[PDB]
Amino acid sequence: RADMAHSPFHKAIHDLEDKRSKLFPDRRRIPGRKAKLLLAASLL
Amino acid sequence: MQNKYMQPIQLFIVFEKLNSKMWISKKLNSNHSIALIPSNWFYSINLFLKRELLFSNITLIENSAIDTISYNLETNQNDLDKTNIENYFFKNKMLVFYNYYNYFLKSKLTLFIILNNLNKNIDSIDRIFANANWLERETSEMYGINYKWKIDTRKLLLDYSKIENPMLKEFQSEGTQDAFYNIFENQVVVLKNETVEL
Amino acid sequence: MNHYWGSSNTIPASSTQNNNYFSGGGNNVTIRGNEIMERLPSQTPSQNMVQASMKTLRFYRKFCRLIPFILRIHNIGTKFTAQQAMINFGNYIRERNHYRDPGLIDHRIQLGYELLYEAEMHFSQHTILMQYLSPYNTPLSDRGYSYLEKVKYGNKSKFLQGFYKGNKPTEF
Amino acid sequence: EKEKRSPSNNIIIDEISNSDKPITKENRESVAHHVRQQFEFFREVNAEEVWSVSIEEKYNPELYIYKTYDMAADDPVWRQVKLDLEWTFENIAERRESLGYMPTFKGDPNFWQ
Amino acid sequence: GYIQRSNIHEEAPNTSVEAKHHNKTFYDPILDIDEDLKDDIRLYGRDKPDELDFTDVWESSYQNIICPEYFYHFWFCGIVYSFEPEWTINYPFEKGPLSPLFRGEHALRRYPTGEERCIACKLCQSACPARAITIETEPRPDGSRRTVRYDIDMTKCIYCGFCQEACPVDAIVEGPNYEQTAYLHEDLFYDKYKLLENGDKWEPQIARNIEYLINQPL
Amino acid sequence: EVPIHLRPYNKEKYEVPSTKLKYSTGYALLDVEPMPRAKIMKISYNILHKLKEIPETAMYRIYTEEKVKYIMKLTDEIEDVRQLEEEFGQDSIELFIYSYGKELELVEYMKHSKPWESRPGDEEQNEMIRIASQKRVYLKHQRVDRPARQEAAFISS
Amino acid sequence: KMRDLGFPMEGEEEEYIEQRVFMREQLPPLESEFWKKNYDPYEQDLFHF
Amino acid sequence: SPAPPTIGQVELEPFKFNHERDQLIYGYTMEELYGKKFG
Amino acid sequence: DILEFSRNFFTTLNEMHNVLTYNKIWKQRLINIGTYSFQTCLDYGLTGVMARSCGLKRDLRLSKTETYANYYYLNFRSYTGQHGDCYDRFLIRMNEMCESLNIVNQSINKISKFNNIVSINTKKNI
Ligand SMILES: CCCCCCCCCCCCCCCCCC(=O)OC[C@H](COP(=O)([O-])OCC(O)COP(=O)([O-])OC[C@@H](COC(=O)CCCCCCCCCCCCCCCCC)OC(=O)CCCCCCCCCCCCCCCCC)OC(=O)CCCCCCCCCCCCCCCCC
Ligand code: SF4
Ligand code: SF4
Repeated sequence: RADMAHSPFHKAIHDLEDKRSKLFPDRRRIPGRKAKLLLAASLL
Repeated sequence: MQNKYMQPIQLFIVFEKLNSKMWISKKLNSNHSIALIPSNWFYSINLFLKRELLFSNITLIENSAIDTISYNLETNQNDLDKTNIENYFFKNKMLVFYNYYNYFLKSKLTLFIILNNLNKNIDSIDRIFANANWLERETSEMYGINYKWKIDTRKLLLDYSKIENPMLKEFQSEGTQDAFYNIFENQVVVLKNETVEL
Repeated sequence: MNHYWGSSNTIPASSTQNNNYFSGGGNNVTIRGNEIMERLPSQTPSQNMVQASMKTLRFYRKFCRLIPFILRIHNIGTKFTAQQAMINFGNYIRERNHYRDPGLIDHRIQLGYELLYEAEMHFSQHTILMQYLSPYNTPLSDRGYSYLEKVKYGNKSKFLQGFYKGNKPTEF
Repeated sequence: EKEKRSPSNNIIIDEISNSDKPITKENRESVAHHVRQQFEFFREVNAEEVWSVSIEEKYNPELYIYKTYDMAADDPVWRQVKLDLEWTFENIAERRESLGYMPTFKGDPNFWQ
Repeated sequence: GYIQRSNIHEEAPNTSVEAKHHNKTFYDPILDIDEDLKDDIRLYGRDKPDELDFTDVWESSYQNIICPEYFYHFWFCGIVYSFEPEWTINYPFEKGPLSPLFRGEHALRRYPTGEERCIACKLCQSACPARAITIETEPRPDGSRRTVRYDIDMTKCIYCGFCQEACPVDAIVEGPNYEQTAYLHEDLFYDKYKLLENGDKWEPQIARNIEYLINQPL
Repeated sequence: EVPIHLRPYNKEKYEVPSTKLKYSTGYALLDVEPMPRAKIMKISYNILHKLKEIPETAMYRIYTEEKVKYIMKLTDEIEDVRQLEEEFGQDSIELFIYSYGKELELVEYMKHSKPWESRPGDEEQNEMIRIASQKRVYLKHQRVDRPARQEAAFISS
Repeated sequence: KMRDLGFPMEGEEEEYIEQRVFMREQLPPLESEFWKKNYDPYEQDLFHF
Repeated sequence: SPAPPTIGQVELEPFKFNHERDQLIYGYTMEELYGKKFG
Repeated sequence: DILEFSRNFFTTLNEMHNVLTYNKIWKQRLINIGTYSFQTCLDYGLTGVMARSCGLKRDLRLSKTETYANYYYLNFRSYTGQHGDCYDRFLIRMNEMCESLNIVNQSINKISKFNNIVSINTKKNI
């Protein structure tokens, strides 16, 4: 079943590390990082 | 029909003075059941449906009418059997049908009501099912059913300052009048109809 | 009363008052009300031709009370006088006076009220709605009529008049 | 003898289900039996559904959360859809390049002799 | 008709590494961070968490004090999307993609000998949903079954294609012409003259399309 | 020993805190009930109390009483909320509670409608049903024999 | 009276007012209300006047 | 027969406000009844 | 060509999503506007996206007795919201557009010959 992992229907499964890294983000958003940076920078 | 199905016999168990006439066909969905309901009990039956436990989760999907007076079997006339629903069309002036869907029972329930009085009187249920308002307005205007105790009887989908029931089999598709522009009156007017016959 | 005809649906006479400092009143019979008509409940069923006739008379009374406002807004006063329009609609009702079915009469009264409301609210056009008010056999008052047919066929039967007029194009 | 059914029996005909147990006012146990049957149907009809109802889904909700610029990235399935599409395109391109040419239909006026 | 099923549940595909069809990169730890946000009553309803945290304070301050819309969206759309080539097709000097199945302007064809392919069977007239085709036929002096009047009301006709589908000899064909704008309503009352002229003018392309259409079943 | 439908409402038995509740109902603006068993019991007892206005022989009353008895017995037997939900379909218990609460209002509607009595139009409905079941034949298929010669009559004298 | 009817009583709850004042449907009329002998508007009986 | 327990129109409602919830949860706590809510 | 369109449709979805989904003005315009419960959904016969925005979980394609095409034998997902407002409806429409790509991909794969004859000697496709 395509909606679940490791389904036989999936075809692009071998050696997709580089392709996935290029296509999708490699970063996670910290909740208050932008807020703290912008506010402190604005005050100073 | 490889599903779990049960007849909606609750209505006729509760309304103990009514006789049951129910159908299911492969022409319909597996969970679809038709029944005959008298007009004088239609309103009370809808009251029971709208607030019974298992019928509480019921929505009025559709409502319309059929001009059964001019209904004739054009082919396979002899194959008709006394159990077929078509037997109730003959000689009856109108047949108004409602269709509901119930979520608890995952079922579809259609009710057929035969109108034999010439004025086509029947109690409205738009006070029980809100969406029935415009459905009944359309049915009344297009077929001339005189709904009683209806929230709003004003026409819906018909032209202004005109009275007619086009969906009746007597009416002609070309209509009875055409709207043109009159220079003498400098405005749109309506006059008698002349059309093209293929 | 929560209805289009309710006594509280009047148009205020002032921004800060209703027609007076010691009283509250407004006109809603000879003109359209303040709030639009959101719902028009069906006429309560009439079990008797007496009730049906009363409904017809009350509807005609409302139409007569409203006709001058309709004429003024639609600019059709020249075509016919208020009384002429009343008499023409009376003839319209007379043609239907043979009804003897209370349910049909109730349905007709509902339709009449609906069309009257449309005329009040300008939903209909004057040329489209004047067909009900037009005289049955009298010329329109805003036009010059032609009496050529009457002069030609004076003191002749309607059959002969129709025979000479014809009822089909002669080209084909 | 004549109508082939007992006077107590309420069933004129039951082609729908051929039920042999009538529901009548006199036999009050018929009402209880019908109620039990109705609740049995209410349970079983919902049980047989594949997507409409699921107690497991009710007690373990699965949500889709918009958290990145690419809405496909938020779902593992949609990322795989993108990858499969690109894989199919690459496979088609490889096959065609290996073949080296493409046959095509050429109009011929002599077809209309 | 229906089928019987014994196992309602569609079990998940095997997750073992040794088994074939195993995708080692299906799940990304950086991206699949749903579990962190899954337990949030705000997502499930109107209620609020028991204990609010300063993260909400920082997020609200960022959203309100420094309105990020006018910068985030302005950049992402105005500055970036403007770098894509225009999608416009210069109609006067270029045409959009069409297909041989395109239904444009009706026309009447002829055999290669010059004889009309139209025999007055009226199948097209009957199939015309809009009653836009009028046909009257009289025997020709040589004896051929040929129409004397074949009119198509282009204003009354819906370009469905039923006429060419029902034609048994490919007489009436809805050729590819679509630039048939008319200034007078009478110019849209196509007659047999107009249809035959259209067929004579557009036979090459119509024949080219018909070749491919006929060869497809083969 | 006493029937559940005759026993007085037992607040202590039912109105107790319950763990393992759903985090959300899955429907918008449908909060989670903390005491589904208590709500079902209260609704059932109120419905039974209000049914006494309907005649005892009424099939509506019989049907409603049997349904309420079945629901109460099942709820008393099954303390686990998840098991109770599995029995009552497989949807949220809150939706079932909301649907069940409407019978309190339905009781008065049915009392006024009086489904156990006969309306005047039942005879007309029966006539319509009877006529709808008649055998029908067509003139086209009816045999017609050639009539015999008409005997010419002459006035006497 | 509003709290008895169930209206919002807090600022944060003011945003769901429509769900408690307007969304709730009105109970349909009892069928006994369709059987009244007469439907004329009520007026004081002027007997003895 | 025993008098049925009082049931108000508020209880039959699908969702509850603060004052409506307070009467029902009287003698208990929101965490105790509905469980702890995270964010 | 349909597969190529499906691949490129993610770009258009993301372009719209970037300017609409997270925009403060868009959220303030839609969120908590037009809110309605299941009962409204039920009373007025609301269906499809309008119904699913209430969480009714009503889809005719994934119904045992009401499926009408290959849908019942495809593994796709239908989405519902816990808030019955315009914002939830917009999100549902976007997700349904995205999931139509997956359904189309599955449908096209159902008529595809992925495997091929493999030579015994070389173990390569012929
Ligand atoms: C004269 C000619 C001029 C020609 C001009 C031509 C036009 C130029 C246009 C330029 C436009 C600006 C650039 C836009 C880039 C967009 C990139 C993008 O898509 O990502 C967005 C990105 C965030 O999105 P994302 O990273 O995808 O988010 C996902 C993350 O996973 C989420 O992760 P997270 O949320 O956890 O954190 C992510 C965060 C990263 O956060 C962090 O990592 C912060 C960590 C610190 C937290 C605070 C703690 C304290 C830290 C400091 C401590 C110091 C003391 C330490 C003491 C120690 C003691 C022991 O990302 C950010 O940085 C967001 C902050 C936004 C800043 C806004 C920048 C406005 C630029 C305006 C430019 C205007 C130019 C006008 C024209 C020129 C002048 C006239 O935001 C940016 O980075 C914005 C750009 C920042 C500047 C980089 C470029 C600088 C150079 C610009 C040169 C311009 C050309 C001309 C120069 C002059 C030539 C002569
Ligand atoms: S295109 Fe369709 S509607 Fe138009 S003439 Fe041909 S068959 Fe008739
Ligand atoms: S165009 Fe074709 S279908 Fe129409 S009359 Fe001629 S031969 Fe028959």
